[PDB]
Amino acid sequence: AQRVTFRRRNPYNTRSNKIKVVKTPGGILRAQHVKKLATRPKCGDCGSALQGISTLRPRQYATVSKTHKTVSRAYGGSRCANCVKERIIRAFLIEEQKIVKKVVKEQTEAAK
Amino acid sequence: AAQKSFRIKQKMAKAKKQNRPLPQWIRLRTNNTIRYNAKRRNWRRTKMNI
Amino acid sequence: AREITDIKQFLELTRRADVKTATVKINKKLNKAGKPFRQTKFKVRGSSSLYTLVINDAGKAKKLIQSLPPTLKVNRL
Amino acid sequence: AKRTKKVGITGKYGVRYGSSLRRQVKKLEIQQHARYDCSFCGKKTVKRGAAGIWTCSCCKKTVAGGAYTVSTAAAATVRSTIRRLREMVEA
Amino acid sequence: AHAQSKREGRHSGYGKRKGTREARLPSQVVWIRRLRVLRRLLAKYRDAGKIDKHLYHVLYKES
Amino acid sequence: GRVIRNQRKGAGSIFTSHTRLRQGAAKLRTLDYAERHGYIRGIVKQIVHDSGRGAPLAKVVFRDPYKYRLREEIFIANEGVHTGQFIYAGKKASLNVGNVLPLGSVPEGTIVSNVEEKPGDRGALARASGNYVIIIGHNPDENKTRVRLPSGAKKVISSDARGVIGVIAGGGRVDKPLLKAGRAFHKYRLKRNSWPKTRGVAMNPVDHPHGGGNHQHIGKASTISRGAVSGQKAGLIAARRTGLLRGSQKTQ
RNA sequence: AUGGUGAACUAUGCCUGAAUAGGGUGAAGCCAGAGGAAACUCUGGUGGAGGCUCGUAGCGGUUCUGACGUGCAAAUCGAUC
RNA sequence: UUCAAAUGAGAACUUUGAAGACUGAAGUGGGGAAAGGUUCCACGUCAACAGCAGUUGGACGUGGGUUAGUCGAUCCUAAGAGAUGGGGAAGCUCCGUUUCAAAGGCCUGAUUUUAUGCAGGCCACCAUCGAAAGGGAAUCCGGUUAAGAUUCCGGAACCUGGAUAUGGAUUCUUCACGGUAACGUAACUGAAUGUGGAGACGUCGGCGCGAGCCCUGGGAGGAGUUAUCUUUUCUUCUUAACAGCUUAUCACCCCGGAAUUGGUUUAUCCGGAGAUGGGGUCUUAUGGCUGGAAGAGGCCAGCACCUUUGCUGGCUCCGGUGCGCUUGUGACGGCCCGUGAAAAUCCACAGGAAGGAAUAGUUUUCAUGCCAGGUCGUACUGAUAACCGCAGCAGGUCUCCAAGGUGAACAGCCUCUAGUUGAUAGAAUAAUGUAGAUAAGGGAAGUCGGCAAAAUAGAUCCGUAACUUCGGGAUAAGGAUUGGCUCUAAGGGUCGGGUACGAUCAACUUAGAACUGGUACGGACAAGGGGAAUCUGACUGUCUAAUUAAAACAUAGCAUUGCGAUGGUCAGAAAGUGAUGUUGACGCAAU
Ligand SMILES: [Zn+2]
Ligand SMILES: [Zn+2]
Repeated sequence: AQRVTFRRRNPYNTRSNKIKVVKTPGGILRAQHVKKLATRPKCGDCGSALQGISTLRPRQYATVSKTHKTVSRAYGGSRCANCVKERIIRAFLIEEQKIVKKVVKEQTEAAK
Repeated sequence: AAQKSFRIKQKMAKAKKQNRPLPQWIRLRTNNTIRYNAKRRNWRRTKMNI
Repeated sequence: AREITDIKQFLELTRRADVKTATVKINKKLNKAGKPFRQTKFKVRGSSSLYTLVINDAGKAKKLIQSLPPTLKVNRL
Repeated sequence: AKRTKKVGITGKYGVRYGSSLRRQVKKLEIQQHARYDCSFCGKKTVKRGAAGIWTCSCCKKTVAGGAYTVSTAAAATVRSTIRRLREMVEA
Repeated sequence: AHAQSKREGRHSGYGKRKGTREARLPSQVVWIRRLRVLRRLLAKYRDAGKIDKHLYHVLYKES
Repeated sequence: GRVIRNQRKGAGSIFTSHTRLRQGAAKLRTLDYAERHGYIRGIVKQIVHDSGRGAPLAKVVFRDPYKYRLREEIFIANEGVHTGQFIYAGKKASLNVGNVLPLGSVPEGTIVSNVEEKPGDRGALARASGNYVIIIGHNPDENKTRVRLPSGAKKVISSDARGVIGVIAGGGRVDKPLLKAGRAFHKYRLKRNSWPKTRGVAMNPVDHPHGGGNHQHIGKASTISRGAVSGQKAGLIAARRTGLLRGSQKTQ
């Protein structure tokens, strides 16, 4: 049973010193250093992992093209579709009730 | 150590070049009293404190 | 590093003005149970990537080898 | 089956700390770990974190509350009192 | 050879037993096996139509 | 003799507060034109734990009147407030829980919290779990307002001093037996190094005035003057009475 | 007494990291069944709590008032804990 | 530890070979952090040193040796340190780090007088230091040296920064299309300003998936054993970073409409705020196929080579299994008066500034192509001889990997890989010792005292008192059983139903019966003595490092005291100074 070393100079089992044991074409086991796993991007409103978007570390989003980082709505890689729906509904309905408040106030104040 | 500063390494090199015995011809000179190198600095006996 | 499936694309890759070298690797494999056929791999070394084309048929292989450009330095194995 | 006669949740402390203390703790820890009804969604999904904070599993609403129960008697009195004062001003 | 004998049923008595029943095989493991079994049988029957969803529900909770 | 524990607390090297995980200072919004002529609306986004504080905090978000941005503020949560709730702050705001009004604008009997000693300090009184002040009268001349604090003291404050309506959440906290030294440890390792406490009677005379003896005793009256000086103040300081409290206190 | 040097040991706090076999007991919650006029109770399971427990690594350092006691050691060795 | 040989003047100790042994994957193995500093490697060599020896050496002497765009420092900020402005102080200097400061820059035009001013608009914060374990752009394989390697060679990739052109896409519906939708596509303008996310985070428990390891079958090879038996025992049969296609729970969409309530987890949560169901979308940890890449590496055969050192051929295949071990990961659950870092940095969105159509202009977030990637570190040990302990000291000193069997087990015992075989030796077996043991009969009479030692000991079954805070006591006490062999029974998966059951595959656990043995069987190892009672401290915990671990300290609980900020307690030589206080009576301080 082949045993394995850290291939780097840090000897401590830290979060950034993670080690996968991997067989090689020379037939030996070797440590392979693992980068930290990536978190999914989240909606500003609901906090859920929003879909369509890629899970990368931050400076890789610069390497990657834009179809990986956005979907084709307003508020694409920022907000969930149901959150967007809520705020559209809310906008339209409140902007209607604003008109209604205006005319109600007019019809009340112009009574005298 | 092994992940050093250059300052530490610079001093270690001077100590490597200082750790040699006398040239022989210096014993042959006129009005010579230097028989041996007193300031030897082996790594077991005496640490140089950087 | 990148596999290519289309011979048209492969021929442009050969005539891409930065491809100087190439190599032709012959292999020995078998067709799903029974008999050993003869596989061919045309590999062209661009600047960034090695493009390789897998051809399972020696006829297409023979036509393609003659269809290579003349200036390209070919290493047959 | 019923496993303890009277200690209930405070059997995790076993024989330690005294019966009166374990009893006070029992009374409060039940409320602490209970599920309550959401004023907003009408479901029974309100659990606490982090004393004074009561989250609904569904509906994601978070209410400021008591430490081991959602509403204290004082705050109940306060909302009723403030309602009465507001109505005393405008009604 | 000793493995083949233990397979046949040898060297498994009270004298060759130094750990507990739970240590050797936890009752939680045994439970999980049992209930996964019953659970997937019920599911396959409900899918095949050999049993309706109401009996499925009753038997799920009994299991 | 030697310098004692209570003395060197003031140097405060290892007696500083532990402030890493604190979300911030709980402060009311700066008293400005809107909040002293009308009202400004804000949204409660988060209700969040604050380490070393049994009371929860509310992250309220307001708009800046003068620049297009969102200015975020950290309130102490009144009991009953919730995420997605609108918080109205100012002179002409309605009497609802979570709203920030002046104590002149509120009526008598009103229950408030995080109430300014004087206008602009952004909250001083009734800030811990379960606490509130009561308003028990106005003096509209000279714009003052008389209030009961949670200690029982009556105070007189400016009517322009703001206070948030309702009681601060986290109440009932001190009803529960903490019940074990480890829980007291974890309490205080997020506040400061005030725990565990050794007794003067248990230590030597260099280390404390109560120290020494072939028995564990104090030897002198533990009641010690207000005019005592540092190193001599290690009992019941300026104690006007001592003993078990009997009968009606808060005599008036 | 004047002026200075030290927290590489140790004391305490903070910040940032790491380490911690296998077993026993078997708390809340949940399921079924039985009983009861009701209130509610019983039984069997599940579940896996605890500044719980046996016991490794480890951390300490009880007793032998053992070894040693011009030592391996200016505080160690061994067993027992 | 032994034998022989070689070396040499000389061999208990050097080298090689042959044996015998050990450490026994919480290692005498392989790596590293601190620290050391050349101890690394070679050659030569023994005066001293290695508490005997010495031909040997971490010694002596002479030399060689450390190669980086991708590893790290470098950068960020943490706790915190610390300038400036200002203020204190006779002063050395102190406070304080956003402040009672006129504390600057990003772009635009202007343009071919404009150098960089000027017509403008934008912003408000305001040093710097601080982590070879936290955050962080990017590399892998094979080979190579006496000694270096993720650094060299070969091959195959990626990031950043900058230059740039071609193709592609796009437009006269000038800044794209498809999909009901979730969303998709190789592209598919977009400043100031703003919003958001990632960075970015507890611990335990069990379940699931994956990787490697373990175990195992068939076959192609090699080795061993072969008086007899053994289709046998050991061994090789591997595949990187990266790229493309494809693949998952959770989550979401559409249809549809639920009570005879259903779905569903090991764990009971979910559904008219819209279930089950039918059909889809997504994340791509992970896995599969291809490329890389078999021309590599590995195992063999044949041919040769006074040499360089080779040449030529083959094989490198197909599976299975699981409460397995290690590790990662996902979804969940439990716990808290504890709810478990920040910043650099990157992206997205909102917004609609500005600019722009075809006789060619925009895109340098698509593809390809061009150039460059600095400085310092890099050998070795890492510990009973490379560090600290005056020393080659049984002491101390942070971490990674981690095989088979027994067995609950990372225990103990044995073994494979790997590494050691070092610790002054020989001869004898007096007393006294140190360490280990055994003892008739008695049995605590011993001693201050059962100190020491013995006895018990695992597991299964039975059985279990007083007292009790009802939780415990409790492994209470106290008893039985346990081997080997041959059998029996029970406990499952995947496929099939012309709209009651069959075929096929594979685990261990449990119970029982015969039989058998000089009545032995947790056969070594491992492994509680128990009971009745008192004093005392509630408990867990802590301390006199090197004579005192306790009844002392602490603790939860209880009580008192002061204080509403012109404040209480405390600090400071002073201060435009400070801790409590990122505080506010359910708080802080003092007992
Ligand atoms: Zn959302
Ligand atoms: Zn709700």
